[PDB]
Amino acid sequence: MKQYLELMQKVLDEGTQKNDRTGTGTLSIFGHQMRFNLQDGFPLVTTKRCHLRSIIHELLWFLQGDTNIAYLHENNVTIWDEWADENGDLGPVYGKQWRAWPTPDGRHIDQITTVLNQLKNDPDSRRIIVSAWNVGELDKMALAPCHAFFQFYVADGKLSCQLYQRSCDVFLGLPFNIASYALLVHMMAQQCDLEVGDFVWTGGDTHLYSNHMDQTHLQLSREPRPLPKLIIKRKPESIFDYRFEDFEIEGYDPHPGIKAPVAI
Amino acid sequence: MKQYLELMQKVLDEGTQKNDRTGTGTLSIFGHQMRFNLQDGFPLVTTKRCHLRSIIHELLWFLQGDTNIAYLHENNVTIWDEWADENGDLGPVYGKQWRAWPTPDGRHIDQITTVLNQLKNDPDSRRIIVSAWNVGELDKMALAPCHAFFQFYVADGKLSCQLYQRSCDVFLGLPFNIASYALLVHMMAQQCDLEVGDFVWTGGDTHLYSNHMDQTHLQLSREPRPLPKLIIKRKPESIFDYRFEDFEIEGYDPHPGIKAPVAI
Ligand SMILES: C[C@H]1O[C@@H](n2ccc(=O)[nH]c2=O)C[C@@H]1O
Ligand SMILES: C[C@H]1O[C@@H](n2ccc(=O)[nH]c2=O)C[C@@H]1O
Repeated sequence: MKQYLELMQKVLDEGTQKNDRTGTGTLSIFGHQMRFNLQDGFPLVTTKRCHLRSIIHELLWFLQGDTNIAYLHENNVTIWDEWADENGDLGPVYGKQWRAWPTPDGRHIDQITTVLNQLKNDPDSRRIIVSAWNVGELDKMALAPCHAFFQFYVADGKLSCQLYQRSCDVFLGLPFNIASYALLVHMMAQQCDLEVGDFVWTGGDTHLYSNHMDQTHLQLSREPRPLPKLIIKRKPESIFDYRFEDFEIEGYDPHPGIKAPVAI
Repeated sequence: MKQYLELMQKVLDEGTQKNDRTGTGTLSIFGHQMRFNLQDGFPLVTTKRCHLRSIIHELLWFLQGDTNIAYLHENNVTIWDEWADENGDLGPVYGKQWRAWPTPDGRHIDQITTVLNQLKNDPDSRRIIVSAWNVGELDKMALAPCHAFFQFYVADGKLSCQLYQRSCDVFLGLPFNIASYALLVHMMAQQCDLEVGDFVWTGGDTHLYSNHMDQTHLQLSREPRPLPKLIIKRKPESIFDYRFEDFEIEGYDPHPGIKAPVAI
């Protein structure tokens, strides 16, 4: 995508040499924002082939409030293996905070039903936010939330959403984070009978690992391809009743996939 | 300021007509980001005179973890009167979340000392965040946090900071929110022996009230003036030991102040 290749370029020209946790060097910038009008097509990077089936399964797993790897394993989605313990537990990460934020007085707040309530009954609200940055539970999580906070917005029958991402690997992680959230805006919108608007991505420490330079130069050689179209084949009775098979991506013709190795 | 007058202009040309809580119309945009290099001068709007003494007193009140209006009243700072109850309580708003975030298991987390710890002992961290969006305490607060979340960043001896603001009145509220946070970056930096970097402002629903149009047209007539210089006269033994008198703004020559009325 134009906006993503423009960000790759900006990290190469402007990033400072910053290191990662006792490891790999990165070229890093702080504070970046991009906008994707979801009416123009689904924001899946076409300059390298991306596989959406793990993205869909991870999103539907978050909406169930699930913190264990079992569901993902039943579908042979293995993206969280690296963080899970011996029982498949990841601690109170995303799904638990989205669906059951624990209060000091023993309540569990379902921020996803709150947000639907607000989009339907109070759409002009400037408080339509779900947060996964629960400070009192960060020590028990396998990793602190990268996509920590997001806000919905409704104007002229269109639902927009801004994601704050505290940390971002532009090569490996970001194409996956944009598709996952753009998919959530389409599901939210379908349920509130609203059209899709913008997905605004805001990042904090936005970086490229040093051992992904050959791959970032190769991808910047490629011309972007027309963006695909997401079709949802069914309208579920609620946001918690979607299935893997309900989604189809139409017209996706990417360039070949590029591998990116990681240090250990 | 150039970046602020450019945002005022963008809300007038691009904002949609959106209403406020059972009230006033607004022209509104969603998702905006501005950058202020704090080495170029202190980001206090010069196209209208702004009074910094309430800003300083409110910031030092937040750092004490104070949720009652008494301190502000002792200094005849009256900006929070509208929200306080009969005893001067505002509920668990900002200061309480910054200094004593309550956990489910009875702890109180001091996010401001955590952040100093990280800037000194682990400055390359991508997790140096303080959050005031405590979902389980939002019902007891006088108002939900507008400046909800912020992240620090260190690269090349320079401390930067990004603020996420869910809601923003561009005329009345934003010049005050930029100065308050730019002042916190200078205090943090002094305490960690780092230089100042950038203040990146990110907003969510960024708006102009309809009954501030004459005033926004008047301010856009004015040419910006050279930015002032903040001098801190003393280095306190910690971030909690600053006093009103430690700060001076040097070289501030604004245009006259403009009044902005509010509906009730
Ligand atoms: C932890 C490293 O992986 C990155 N990362 C992790 C999770 C995610 O959703 N997106 C992302 O980009 C952040 C940092 O570069
Ligand atoms: C509640 C109204 O006042 C605005 N507001 C409030 C507090 C603050 O720090 N900044 C700000 O701009 C948000 C919205 O426009």
